[PDB]
Amino acid sequence: PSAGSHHNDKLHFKKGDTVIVLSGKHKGQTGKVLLALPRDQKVVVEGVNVITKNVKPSMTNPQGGQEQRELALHASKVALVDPETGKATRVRKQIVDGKKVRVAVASGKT
Amino acid sequence: AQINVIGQNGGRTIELPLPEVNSGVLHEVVTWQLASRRRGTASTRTRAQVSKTGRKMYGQKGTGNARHGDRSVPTFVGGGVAFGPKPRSYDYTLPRQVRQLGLAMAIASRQEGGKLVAVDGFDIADAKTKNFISWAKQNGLDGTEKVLLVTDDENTRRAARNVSWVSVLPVAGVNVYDILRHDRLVIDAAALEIVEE
Amino acid sequence: PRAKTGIVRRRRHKKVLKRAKGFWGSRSKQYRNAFQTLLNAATYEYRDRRNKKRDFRRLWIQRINAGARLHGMNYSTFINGLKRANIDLNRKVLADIAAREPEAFKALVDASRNARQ
Amino acid sequence: PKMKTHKMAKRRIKITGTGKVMAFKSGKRHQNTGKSGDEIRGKGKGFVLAKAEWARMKLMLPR
Amino acid sequence: MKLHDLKPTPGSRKDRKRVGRGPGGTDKTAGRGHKGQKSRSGAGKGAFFEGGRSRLIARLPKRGFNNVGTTYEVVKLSQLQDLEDTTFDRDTLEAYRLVRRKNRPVKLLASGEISRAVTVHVDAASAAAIKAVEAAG
RNA sequence: CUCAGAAGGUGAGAGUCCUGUAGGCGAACGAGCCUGAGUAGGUCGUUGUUCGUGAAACGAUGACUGAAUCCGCGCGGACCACCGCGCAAGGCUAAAUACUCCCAGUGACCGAUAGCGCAUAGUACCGUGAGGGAAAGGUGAAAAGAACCCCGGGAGGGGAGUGAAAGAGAACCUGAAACCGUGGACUUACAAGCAGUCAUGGCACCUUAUGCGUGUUAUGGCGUGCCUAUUGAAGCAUGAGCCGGCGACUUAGACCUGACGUGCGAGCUUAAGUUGAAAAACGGAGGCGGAGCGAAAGCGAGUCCGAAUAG
RNA sequence: GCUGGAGAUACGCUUUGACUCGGGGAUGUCCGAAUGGGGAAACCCACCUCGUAAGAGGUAUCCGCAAGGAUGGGAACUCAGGGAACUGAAACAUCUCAGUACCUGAAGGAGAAGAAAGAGAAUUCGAUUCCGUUAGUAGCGGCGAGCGAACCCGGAUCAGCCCA
Ligand SMILES: [Mg+2]
Ligand SMILES: [Mg+2]
Ligand SMILES: [Mg+2]
Ligand SMILES: [Mg+2]
Ligand SMILES: [Mg+2]
Ligand SMILES: [Mg+2]
Ligand SMILES: [Mg+2]
Ligand SMILES: [Mg+2]
Ligand SMILES: [Mg+2]
Ligand SMILES: [Mg+2]
Ligand SMILES: [Mg+2]
Ligand SMILES: [Mg+2]
Ligand SMILES: [Mg+2]
Ligand SMILES: [Mg+2]
Ligand SMILES: [Mg+2]
Ligand SMILES: [Mg+2]
Ligand SMILES: [Mg+2]
Ligand SMILES: [Mg+2]
Ligand SMILES: [Mg+2]
Ligand SMILES: [Mg+2]
Ligand SMILES: [Mg+2]
Ligand SMILES: [Mg+2]
Ligand SMILES: [Mg+2]
Ligand SMILES: [Mg+2]
Ligand SMILES: [Mg+2]
Ligand SMILES: [Mg+2]
Ligand SMILES: [Mg+2]
Ligand SMILES: [Mg+2]
Ligand SMILES: [Mg+2]
Ligand SMILES: [Mg+2]
Ligand SMILES: [Mg+2]
Ligand SMILES: [Mg+2]
Ligand SMILES: [Mg+2]
Ligand SMILES: [Mg+2]
Ligand SMILES: [Mg+2]
Ligand SMILES: [Mg+2]
Ligand SMILES: [Mg+2]
Ligand SMILES: [Mg+2]
Ligand SMILES: [Mg+2]
Ligand SMILES: [Mg+2]
Ligand SMILES: [Mg+2]
Ligand SMILES: [Mg+2]
Ligand SMILES: [Mg+2]
Ligand SMILES: [Mg+2]
Ligand SMILES: [Mg+2]
Ligand SMILES: [Mg+2]
Ligand SMILES: [Mg+2]
Ligand SMILES: [Mg+2]
Ligand SMILES: [Mg+2]
Repeated sequence: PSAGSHHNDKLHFKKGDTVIVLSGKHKGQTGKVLLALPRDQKVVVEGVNVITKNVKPSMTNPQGGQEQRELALHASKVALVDPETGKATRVRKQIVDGKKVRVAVASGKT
Repeated sequence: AQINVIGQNGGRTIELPLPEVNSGVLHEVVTWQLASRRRGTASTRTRAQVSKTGRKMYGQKGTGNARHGDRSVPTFVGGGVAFGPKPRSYDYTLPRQVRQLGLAMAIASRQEGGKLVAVDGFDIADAKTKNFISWAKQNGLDGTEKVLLVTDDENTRRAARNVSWVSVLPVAGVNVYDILRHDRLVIDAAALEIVEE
Repeated sequence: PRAKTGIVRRRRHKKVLKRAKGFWGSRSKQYRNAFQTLLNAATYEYRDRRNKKRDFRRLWIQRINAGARLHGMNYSTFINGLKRANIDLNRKVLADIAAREPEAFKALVDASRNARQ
Repeated sequence: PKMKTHKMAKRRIKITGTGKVMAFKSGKRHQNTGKSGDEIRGKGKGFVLAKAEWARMKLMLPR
Repeated sequence: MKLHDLKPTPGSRKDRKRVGRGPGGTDKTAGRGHKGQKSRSGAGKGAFFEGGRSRLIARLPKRGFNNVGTTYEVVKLSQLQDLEDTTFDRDTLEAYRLVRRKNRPVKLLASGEISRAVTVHVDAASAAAIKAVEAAG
């Protein structure tokens, strides 16, 4: 059945990080990474929004409503930023948290 | 019968046979060349004898149906194929004199318009491709024509990034197909005319 | 490589079915019966292309001696007498149309009656 | 492959140069002695007519 | 050159007989005439009275010499024709057999050719032109 | 930019957005005087090897028998002598060889009647059993998978809303044909019919299209389905309900013999394999011309019969 | 980040490094060579020792004193004992299909074979195997249908060692 993501199941960003869409609608928009889904390659962000009319199941709501909620994307929001736009990024060095590498583009860290 | 390029010079001469490229000589060499590489990988299970199906379905006579006897046959959906492809060879030994004659006509047909001879080395800094692009641009190799290259030093080929450019071979890798496939031929001037025998 | 029938059969078939047009019943909607009808239609076509010329010959003849008998002649007689008169060589088509313009066919009748006395 | 039929070997065929087929002379070959002197003498030709093609394919190399 | 403009020599390539395939040529029966002509073929040098049935006169063995007509031998211009194992002659059927010179034409000249055997008259025409021939001894 | 243009992914086709052997690094600790007796030999029955009892050697044996040992013993295709090659009756032995359950890469292979039987199932189903044995794919880029409203018990539908699109709505890509229907044009209730074809009139429409047709129709002429099999088929002789898809002159081998074409040309070419493969080169073992006549010896532009004359 | 396919809500786990990946250990009911005994496979019945019981361990035959080894399984391949007919011969006995199919035994990642009482006609070679070639040659044959070598020569690979 088609198989899942081919990106070696590797997300290019954490759930913490700020990020910007670089394609489709919402290109240029930015937000925090509210949900990362590496194996399915999917990214929750406060950018994309969608009005999900959950079907009324009277589950405390006899008549149903229409919630406004953000609908996830994938490796099309671009990674972290720093000179105010998306960037390719590189593994760095040790810090006072010396067990860690950070990131940079043509610049500093994230 | 043709000259040289940068690393040195030469004024080189050698006899060139009349090309029968559009003639069957070059056409035969190309066809033998493509056919020689064929993978013969056609195995259909087609023969009635490997379809994996039974014995003798019903009554030879008097059932009111059609006649058939087993379910493994080309008339049956699901059965075998008559005359399906099988794995096989395609390769053959084209006569040797025609091999060398073809390759010579190949070189020749290129001397009649635009062949080029790399004179005992090009200057390419380290192995960087960018300096190959500069070198070829200064030898008139625009960005346009698809070009073939033959040499022996590792580095000069290690600017072998075909970019609509730079199909690459060493010595003895030459073949009628690969040169006839490209426009200009940047033949390596050295053994390019070290005469045989 | 496989090379299944794909597009080809349907296209020949549609060519026949479009030749069918107003063919009654299956003759115009099922392929095999349309094809077979067109075999016999070939027969009829070529032979009628011949026949139509016998047909119009017959019709002009009918009209010509109808006019010839309007004046007391007949096709045998009128055609021969015209033939005897410095060979007129009007076609049988053309003699009919002069059976739509009576005053002339009349004089042709008097002329044939001449070269015959 | 394409073996030649060994029955044709020492059997009255042979291949003349120029491609013609040999044969021997048969009738009254053995078991007959009220046959005339020339008749017993009459064996040894092998020119033989419209059979040749098959006799040839009987022997690939002239064994 | 123009790989699209490669052209096979006209002639040479010729199309296969596609057999079944229409009353445009070689229709129902596939060039076979309505017959006791049916798949599983069987016979090639046989009818039933056979008539390749004439009698046989039989020897088993044979042995024969490699042939060297002196005509080519004499116009050679390089005389004293003792062959190294490789050169000129025996390319067909070389090393498996012995040599024998024979009196095919002449040109007259001196020449000492050392074949393994020879015709009586090659000695006639060789020694007549002051020319030894060394049959192996 | 490029030692990195292999490839996939991403709202349609990305060298530089993602994942990436071009290159580079990498583990706790994990794989790699003697020398063979119930023997050799033999007779009977048999058999392997090109070995069909053939002049049948030799090996191998089932029954019975049964030796020598270095001036010794086995063999050289009945057998003998000479000449020549070996040392049985004790054992072990890598590698070049075969195969594909399994794994990786590749393809003038397939792509949903194809391809394995299976886009997965030896399942459902059939058989007491051994055993046999299916078909079956597709919303959208993203569920944003349709809250709410209407007719209906529901099913189903019509709106609204999401979406580029609902001409994608879960009986969810395209969506042919047979087959069933609705509406409209032209038409048919005195008529005999392989259903068409030619001809002409009428009516209707004008986007490869106003002499031009196109569709339909009335009347006239003409007219014995198709295929197979046959002396001879409309045949009351075979076959077929209809449409769609599957469906039959191929592949092989240094085989043979012809035609055409190409390279060399009195000469022409390699095979197994070796080395290199983003490609080929090498490799004369061998094969074919080159001399024929004969049963064969053999002789040889000659050769056979035969005591020289004849073929 | 995870909380298997699963597209499901709830309980949660995880910088003390989860999850996933590479490697080892440990647990591993009952049946199955099955093997304590029986048995209609996954079940029914015991006995011996240790143990507070709960629980743990032993209990088949065949080689061995003993260590230890064998039972079974495995696509195709290998060797071996056994071994068809259809079919061709335009009928059919010899012959062919063919030592093919199939059964059975033994084994391994291969096996087989192997170190001249030979091949063979040069007083040449020098274990075995496999490929090319000789060659449809030499031969075999109701001398019918048909079956069919080897030596030389070219290559892959190449060792010979122990006994009475
Ligand atoms: Mg019926
Ligand atoms: Mg199939
Ligand atoms: Mg006429
Ligand atoms: Mg062979
Ligand atoms: Mg002869
Ligand atoms: Mg034709
Ligand atoms: Mg027939
Ligand atoms: Mg058959
Ligand atoms: Mg761009
Ligand atoms: Mg014995
Ligand atoms: Mg015996
Ligand atoms: Mg016999
Ligand atoms: Mg003897
Ligand atoms: Mg014996
Ligand atoms: Mg002897
Ligand atoms: Mg001994
Ligand atoms: Mg395809
Ligand atoms: Mg299928
Ligand atoms: Mg289907
Ligand atoms: Mg049942
Ligand atoms: Mg059952
Ligand atoms: Mg989907
Ligand atoms: Mg409702
Ligand atoms: Mg509803
Ligand atoms: Mg709709
Ligand atoms: Mg649709
Ligand atoms: Mg449906
Ligand atoms: Mg519905
Ligand atoms: Mg529904
Ligand atoms: Mg789509
Ligand atoms: Mg659809
Ligand atoms: Mg109505
Ligand atoms: Mg209607
Ligand atoms: Mg009426
Ligand atoms: Mg009518
Ligand atoms: Mg009859
Ligand atoms: Mg009739
Ligand atoms: Mg009837
Ligand atoms: Mg009928
Ligand atoms: Mg019927
Ligand atoms: Mg050959
Ligand atoms: Mg999931
Ligand atoms: Mg038990
Ligand atoms: Mg036990
Ligand atoms: Mg038991
Ligand atoms: Mg028979
Ligand atoms: Mg077995
Ligand atoms: Mg076993
Ligand atoms: Mg050898």
